[PDB]
Amino acid sequence: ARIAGINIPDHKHAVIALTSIYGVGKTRSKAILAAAGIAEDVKISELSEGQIDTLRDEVAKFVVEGDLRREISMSIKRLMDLGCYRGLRHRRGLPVRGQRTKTNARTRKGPRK
Amino acid sequence: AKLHDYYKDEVVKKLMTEFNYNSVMQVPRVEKITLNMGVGEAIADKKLLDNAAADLAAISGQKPLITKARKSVAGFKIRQGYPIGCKVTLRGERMWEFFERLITIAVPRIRDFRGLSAKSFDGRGNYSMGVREQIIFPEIDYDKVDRVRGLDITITTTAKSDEEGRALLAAFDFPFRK
Amino acid sequence: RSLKKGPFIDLHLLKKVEKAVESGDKKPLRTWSRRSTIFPNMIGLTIAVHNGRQHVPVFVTDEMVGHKLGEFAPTRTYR
RNA sequence: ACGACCAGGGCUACACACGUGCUACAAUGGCGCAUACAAAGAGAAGCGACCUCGCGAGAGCAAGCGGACCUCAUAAAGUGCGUCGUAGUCCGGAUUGGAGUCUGCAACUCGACUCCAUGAAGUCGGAAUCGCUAGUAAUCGUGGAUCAGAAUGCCACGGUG
RNA sequence: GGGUGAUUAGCUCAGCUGGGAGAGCACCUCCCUACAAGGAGGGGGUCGGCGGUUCGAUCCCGUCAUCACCCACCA
RNA sequence: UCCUCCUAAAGAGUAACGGAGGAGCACGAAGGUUGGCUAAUCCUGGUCGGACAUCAGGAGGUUAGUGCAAUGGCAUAAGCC
Repeated sequence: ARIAGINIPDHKHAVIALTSIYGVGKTRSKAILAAAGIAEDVKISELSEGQIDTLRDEVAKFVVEGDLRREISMSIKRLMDLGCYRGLRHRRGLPVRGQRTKTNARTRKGPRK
Repeated sequence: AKLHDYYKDEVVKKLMTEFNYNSVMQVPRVEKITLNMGVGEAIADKKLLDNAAADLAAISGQKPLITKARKSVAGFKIRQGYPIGCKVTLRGERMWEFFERLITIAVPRIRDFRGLSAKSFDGRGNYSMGVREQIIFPEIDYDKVDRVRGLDITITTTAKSDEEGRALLAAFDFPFRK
Repeated sequence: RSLKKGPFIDLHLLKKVEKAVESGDKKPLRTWSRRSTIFPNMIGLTIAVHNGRQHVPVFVTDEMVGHKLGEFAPTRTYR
């Protein structure tokens, strides 16, 4: 139990603790289920050491675990100047993509008093 | 204690030889190692924290104690008999029984190295560390409804320069700055 | 790239941009359309961009990339 | 000259209260998988099959038919077998990141679409206001016009009760 | 100068043998028909100042500041 | 009324409706004894810890703790254990 899923429900479906975690969602969860060739319907296969933990290499070509944000957390510091539209909108909590502020902005502005 | 013969080669022996020393006493040694856990948490009802000390007693060479405070200045309205920690330190014989698996061979889930090495060292084992982020590995009675418990380590060495004593760390699962 | 491939410089700007490098002792180029594009390798030149009421002088840096003249530098304060 | 020509700009510039809508708040529901029963229209560098590349938007190669025939074109709700253990959740998806696909002088401001990650609210709505006496209140799916790119509004059509 | 009380929401005021910040009005916003009433929601607190003790003082205790009530006497 | 410091001029004695404060109890443990040990504060490193308790070291060494005001001592530790 918990050989890849980090949560205590160990008798349930192959999405539980195996999606939206450390750079893995449905599409990349399928890609390591495919790497080990195992079964997924109703429950994930009961498995031992040296069977799928050895195959994390077959899904490694993405930002994962300790590397999920590491280098972008330095690259995103590159623009900070107040005259730069991207610099200012990194230096303050603002959308670099641009949005409307007058009407239907209440998620970004948060709750009103 | 069944594992201590490695001390003649795997640690401090190349250091000993690159000064032409003849004794393990001319190079650093471990005075004491401490495995201390925190009890000062104030976010839930204090209900499962002695079984969290039993989870530490599954790897410590001495079982945790009740403990007492020394100050009563705190905003927690405590008496100086208030339990303040766990009191877990190893000297000599059962410290050779700790490195028998822990921080030496216990985890096969090694990481692709990006740079994270031992830090802030100065001249007396001046590096302190807790564990970061979850991967899960087998532990005793761990099918329990409680958050994942680790260990927070402190160590004291007979050193004067920890940068010179860097070979005392060579048998461990963690790296040192080049 | 994503906006129907390669960019285009409006001819009224393309006729006067390498004549600003290389600007002489004469005044910096005035531009009235903020819609005009600049290319990322452009550097070391001063230009004057219209905002609707004023003309704003700007020097082009190595940190300025392929912008429009409304994005590259603040032509109005404005709020 | 507030006339008229000429070029750039403005009409989603922001502060606060909405009128009418909409995905919903979970199980009169989702997730997975198979599957029944349609009308009305559009089609002269059109509609574009079969197949293929690309994670994908889209694009390549070229039949069929100038169109009761071919092509847009796998109706959905419903129906059958598994699953969820009622909790802001396997729910839900504003966000957040890196790069594309398509169009147009024009996409900062101010467009439509996509891939893999990534993430917060929402718990049936205060006084009150509105709809129907039956194919009626409610609800599911397909087209068309304007038109370079862009509607959830407009106009037709079929399903369930 | 002195005695006795007060100090908390804009106003009127609870909480006073040790922490839990609150009620009715008022204001703003909203519902009905023109103005109220009636019914909901919301904003905002050096809880006056300095010390004593205590983990902690709107609270207890001493002492300031500002206001009310009664005094400031013999010649 | 009982206590600390000054008032007080370095003997002894000592005044003031002289100047600053505490006490009205507390602990059978906070007493007895043998044996052992060494705190604060700051900094660096351990955060799942919400001003202050807390783990290791460097600097320091009755500056912390010593039941109370205040005075003074305490490593021989009267300190904590």
